[PDB]
Amino acid sequence: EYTGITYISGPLLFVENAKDLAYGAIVDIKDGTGRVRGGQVIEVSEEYAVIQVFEETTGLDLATTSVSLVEDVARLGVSKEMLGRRFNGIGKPIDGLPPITPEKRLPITGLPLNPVARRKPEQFIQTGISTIDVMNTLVRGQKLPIFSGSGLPANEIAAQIARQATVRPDLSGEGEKEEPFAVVFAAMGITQRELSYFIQEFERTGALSRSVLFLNKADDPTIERILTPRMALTVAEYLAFEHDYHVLVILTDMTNYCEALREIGAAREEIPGRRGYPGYMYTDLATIYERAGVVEGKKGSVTQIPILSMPDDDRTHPIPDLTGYITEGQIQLSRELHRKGIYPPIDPLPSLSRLMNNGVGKGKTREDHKQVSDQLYSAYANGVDIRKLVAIIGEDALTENDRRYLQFADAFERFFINQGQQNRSIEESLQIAWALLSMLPQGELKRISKDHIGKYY
Amino acid sequence: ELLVATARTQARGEVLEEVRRRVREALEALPQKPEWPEVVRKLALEALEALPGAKALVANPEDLPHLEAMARERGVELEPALRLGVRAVGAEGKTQVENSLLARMDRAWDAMSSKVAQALWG
Amino acid sequence: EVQLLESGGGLVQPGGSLRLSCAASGFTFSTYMMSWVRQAPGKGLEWVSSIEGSGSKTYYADSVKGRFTISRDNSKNTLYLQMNSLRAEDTAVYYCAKRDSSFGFDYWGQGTLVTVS
Amino acid sequence: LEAQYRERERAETEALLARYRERAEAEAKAVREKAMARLDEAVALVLKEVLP
Repeated sequence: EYTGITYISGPLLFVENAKDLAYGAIVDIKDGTGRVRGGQVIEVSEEYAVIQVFEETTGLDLATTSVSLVEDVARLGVSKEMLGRRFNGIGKPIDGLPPITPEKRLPITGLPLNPVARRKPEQFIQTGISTIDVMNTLVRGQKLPIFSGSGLPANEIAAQIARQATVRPDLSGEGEKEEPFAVVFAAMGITQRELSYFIQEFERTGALSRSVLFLNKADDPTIERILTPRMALTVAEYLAFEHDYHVLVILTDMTNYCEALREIGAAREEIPGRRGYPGYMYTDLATIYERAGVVEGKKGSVTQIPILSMPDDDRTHPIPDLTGYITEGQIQLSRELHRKGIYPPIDPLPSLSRLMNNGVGKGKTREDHKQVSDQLYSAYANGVDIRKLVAIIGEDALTENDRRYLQFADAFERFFINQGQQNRSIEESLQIAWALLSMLPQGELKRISKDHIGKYY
Repeated sequence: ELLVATARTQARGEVLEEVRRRVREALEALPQKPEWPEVVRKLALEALEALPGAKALVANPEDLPHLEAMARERGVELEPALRLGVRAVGAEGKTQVENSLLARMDRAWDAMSSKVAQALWG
Repeated sequence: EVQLLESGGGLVQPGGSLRLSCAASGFTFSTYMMSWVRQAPGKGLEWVSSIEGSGSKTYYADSVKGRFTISRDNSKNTLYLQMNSLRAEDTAVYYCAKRDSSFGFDYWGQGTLVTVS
Repeated sequence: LEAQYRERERAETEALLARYRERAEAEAKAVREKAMARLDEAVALVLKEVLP
């Protein structure tokens, strides 16, 4: 128990008599509040070290300080059976019963997955929202952040994806219902309502005996907002890959993440370099997102669904910045369809998609929405855009042609994008879609083929 | 499935805590078994081989006949009031790396929780 | 019933060597710590040596250190004491403690007499 | 019609739980007894690796 402080302020401490510590090492410590906290040796020094405590200092005298190298690397006990159990960012189960015995004690830092070991997926799922399963096509081993503004809901929409997440039985040409489907959760900062709101929709889901919850609250330390992410994903790696189950991971409150990221950003030595946020931010959002992917030789998968909550509707803001680039195919929510009462309020007009004829829309993914996706785009556009152009050109001025454009706007959006407690299968989507498309005569419907038209007449 | 899982854990706990009970009984009579001189030197060994210089060694005076070899190796032994551990205090300053049995018992589910369980259960 | 049978006693010259054996039955031999205790004629009980269930830990009295080796064969249910560099003060009935629940003497053999002369 | 469907289901979703509770409890006992006769063996394993 090494004594001798030099700097204490926040969850970053410095204490001397050290050089026996390694990068990424579990120590313990003593405080004047008569409690034993944690510490990750994030940085190491000549005769001191930088420690990162797993709790906020609210008391620490300089008479009583301690350091005890527990282990050289830093780890968490992880075992096969831990499904049905709830957890927190510390890593203690919050159930009330003795903590389970590991099989492996895997690092919490994370081991990256080989880009060679993956291969293009092609087995799609029902999200119970039409719009996704047509336009972007949410497949296993793929990310798809759901961008959410501040003053906008984030919770509401998320719940819809959790109780209506389900593989196709052979609508894609196969199922994966033959292997158990399960879900993983981990919240990074939640209040009083968001706590209970999530739990009561998991009883709707009927899953609370086959899910692993790593809930981090805001009454819980602020340092565990960036520990918990990595931590959670290692219990994904263990159960998808090495025990062959298709595990859905759902990460929310990646703005409360970013609060904690900022802290270390400037309070440590390192200087800001991403327009007032850190420059080692990249790595912090790489190590997180890049783990996930269907591996070729494994049956099972980690399907990650990021749910942002980013400050306002800026796009220069750090969060949507890096996140955009990282993910392949994206989904957005706005305030155009949230003034109309349409839950979810997905808007794909500014949104973008990069996988929809890239191993998806072809393959064991149906080709019957292949040309539909391409068509819906330029068709939905004709809509939204001219709603603006009308208020300049005239006040009600629209020509024979443009009249039709705007006619297909109000309609498509209402029917289609209001799902919520309503599930639509691959077939149910396309039928309805084509009947709103009959509002435009042939010549704007060039992109759909001769077959398609009649197909879903 | 949850009422099955929970009940197994409660029983499983009873077995883990019960091995600790048995191991702590051993510890109370550990100086009474004659392997006590072999235990104290290897714990005092690791304390000095590490970072400390061994400017002082602190064990009980009734563990002093069993660590008088190491009185003459490094420093002098003056009490933990345990009779179950050995502090050593470095010359790099305050330092202090303490190898106590209590700590290691306690950490025997904090670093080899797997080993014991496999032998218990499989 | 716990049954313990010492063998290998008798007469040794000073500086000589002897090996005591003790057979065990009536219990699961490998899960128990085992000891040797001796008694000189008309004198008290002196602890000689101890060995863990697995054989991984051994313990010796200061009077016998370097000269005596305790060992066990868990497939044969046999405990051994190898004794080298014998002297007249090692003349005793050697009892086999079989078996120490953790450290104490729960059961005793019938003893084997070693005479060093 | 709802009235006579509900009370059918309810009376099986108690019994089913009840039967599972008797297995649960007994399999709690079945993990105890396997360990408790290989208990001394564990304790030898703990002892050997706390003395360094």
